[PDB]
Amino acid sequence: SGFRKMAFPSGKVEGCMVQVTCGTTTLNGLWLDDVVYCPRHVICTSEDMLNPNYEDLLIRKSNHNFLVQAGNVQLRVIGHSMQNCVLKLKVDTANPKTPKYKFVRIQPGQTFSVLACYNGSPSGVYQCAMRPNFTIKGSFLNGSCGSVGFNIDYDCVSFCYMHHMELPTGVHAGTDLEGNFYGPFVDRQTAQAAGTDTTITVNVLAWLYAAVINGDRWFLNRFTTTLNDFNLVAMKYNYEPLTQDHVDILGPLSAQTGIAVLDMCASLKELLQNGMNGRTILGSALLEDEFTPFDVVRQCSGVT
Amino acid sequence: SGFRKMAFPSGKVEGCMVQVTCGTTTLNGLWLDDVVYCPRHVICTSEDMLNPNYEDLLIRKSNHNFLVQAGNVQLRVIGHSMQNCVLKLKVDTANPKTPKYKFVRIQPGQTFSVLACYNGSPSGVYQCAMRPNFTIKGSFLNGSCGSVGFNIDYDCVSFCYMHHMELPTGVHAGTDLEGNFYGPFVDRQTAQAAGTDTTITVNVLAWLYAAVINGDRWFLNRFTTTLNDFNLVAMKYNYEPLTQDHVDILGPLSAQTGIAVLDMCASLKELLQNGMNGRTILGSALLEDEFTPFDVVRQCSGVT
Ligand SMILES: COC(=O)c1ccc(S(N)(=O)=O)cc1
Ligand SMILES: COC(=O)c1ccc(S(N)(=O)=O)cc1
Repeated sequence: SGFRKMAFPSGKVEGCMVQVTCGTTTLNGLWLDDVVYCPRHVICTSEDMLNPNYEDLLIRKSNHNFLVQAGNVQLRVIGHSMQNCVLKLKVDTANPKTPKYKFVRIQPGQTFSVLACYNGSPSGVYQCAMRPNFTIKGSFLNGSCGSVGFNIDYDCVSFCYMHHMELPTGVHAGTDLEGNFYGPFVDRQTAQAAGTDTTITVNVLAWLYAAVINGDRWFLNRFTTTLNDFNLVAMKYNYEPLTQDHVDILGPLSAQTGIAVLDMCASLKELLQNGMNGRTILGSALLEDEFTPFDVVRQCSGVT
Repeated sequence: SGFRKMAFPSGKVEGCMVQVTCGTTTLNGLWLDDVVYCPRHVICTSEDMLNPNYEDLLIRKSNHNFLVQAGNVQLRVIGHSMQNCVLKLKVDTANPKTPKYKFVRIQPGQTFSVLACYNGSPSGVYQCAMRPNFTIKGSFLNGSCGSVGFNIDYDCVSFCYMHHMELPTGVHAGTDLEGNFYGPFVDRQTAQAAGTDTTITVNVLAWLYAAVINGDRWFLNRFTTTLNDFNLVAMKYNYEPLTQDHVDILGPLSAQTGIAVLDMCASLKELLQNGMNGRTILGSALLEDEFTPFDVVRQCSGVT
């Protein structure tokens, strides 16, 4: 019992973290096999950052200009290329700690673990969600760029995020490991406003199921609702519309708890309309939306 | 920028996690050098658990009755002893992944990372606090016992917690790595009520500093207070009394932010008396008390 914002164990990812220095800029790189992946803004000089021409900047750069340090051993760089907003640095040595991995571009509302790193050294791990507006609410200081988001399925690390920038509003933007930004964000120092940060309805509902399972039931009501009635309320409260796919994904929590998805929807509706009235749910005074149905099932069943 | 409930990277601890089976009971063990540490309740049969005589139960047990599995390789057990509520199993092989470590018994209000494990396999990592009542609010299913709490200082893992039991109220109790319970808890299936769960005042104040640093300032007021005036308010709201030691420990946050500790105290007092009025602080609708001053400094400076 008990429910926690849990991250994946970070060990498999810790052994992939390196430091990349180009000129005077140091950030984090991810070493998988004989490739080190990092943000292409490593080639930027603080003054290039207004509108960098990365193609023009990269012409000036040779294999030997990319200093790759894995702990206190230097990697020989034998090739470099730009794929979208990441650099791939071919090194002469395959990372001996390369776990089984995949690159996956995640959907908004999906959750992952961030290993926040500085100079290729891990500082901490936390659980995040890709916000509906393709930002994440992270914890990233100067030098944290190249820190990666991942999921683990038994022994396979799915890399989904590389950290690139902080928006003027102090939310975070980044790419998948093919270097495509989540959202409309570009790797340049300019006005980038995020869109409306909507609540991930299916994740709130999953977290309400997690609460019921863990004994927090005060919010279960005598009401039900329909997908259309519910979504009228979602719309008003900047909640993502709920689909039958969402309902289906909640099926195992529904089944375990014997609370119909639409009944739980009706409990959420009352919570949105009436607030918490100074009560808490799983020690939170607001509706948590950074647990997926899969996260609830995983944590409420002991998957390793 | 951004502030997250961050855990230590868990890799150093992942390589210490083993499975311990005695009879039909399996739980987690911690392998450091040639010793595996686990809860002594591994020797209990579901029926011993009402009032086990661990000395009498342990007489029936031989080195070969303790099955220690590290991944899918078995460790030879060459000695066993009970220290308080843990078993130490001497094995014939030193863990080759033994990090630098210490056993430390933490103070209430102190924070640590839990690597939650099942059958010696890590499932997740989260950040906890030793509550003032010597419980932790964890996430532990059947088979999670022997999961450990730790801090990391550069390269040295300080082990502070081994998980032992869930109280009837679904909070968690456990020992240090010398097998002494935090609090008055015993490893037996009986009525164990925790005391009053007070709020860790110094940690709330640290988190208010973290908020100001990160741009969340709405709660900064025109008031100050005294240690004695403040503690009158703390007492009423089941907040731990604040001492000059607490004030001293907040000194660097005071200095960085230029907000006197007692002024921040006066902001907290108003928050306790007036509530949040539906506002949030670092995305929380209640006062967070599971960041220490050291955690705020660490996260707000990039320590690895
Ligand atoms: C490569 O440069 C960038 O990608 C970048 C973007 C945004 C900002 S910020 N915090 O001024 O908005 C700073 C740097
Ligand atoms: C070794 O046995 C125990 O330490 C123990 C303590 C408490 C409980 S519980 N959840 O019934 O209160 C169950 C088992």
